[PDB]
Amino acid sequence: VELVHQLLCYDRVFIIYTVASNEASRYGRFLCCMLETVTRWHQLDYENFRHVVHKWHYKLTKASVHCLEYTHIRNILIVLTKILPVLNLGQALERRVHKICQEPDLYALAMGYSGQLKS
Repeated sequence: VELVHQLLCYDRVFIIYTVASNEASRYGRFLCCMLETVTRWHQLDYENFRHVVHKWHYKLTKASVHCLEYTHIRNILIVLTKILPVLNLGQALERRVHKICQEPDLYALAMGYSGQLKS
């Protein structure tokens, strides 16, 4: 569908309340990660890079708001973000790992966060 369209809808998709509603949610998150990787691989270039950085910042803020609430969807989104996708991102990952260690399923989410931080 994105290839047929080839605009602003791929950036308009990048989603807190959209991801707020498990396994099919993980499939949709993997589809969103594949679409984001396809959009990233393929002053307009500087504005597109700034929009990609703003999308990453908004995704990090949405992940922080979902971790503040909601756990398994955040873990599936973390797995998809480790699949597809840095100093502020590293600080957000450290804060998420500290919140995961402050919390079972939280242990599996912390193991996935440690495996993502190892990359």
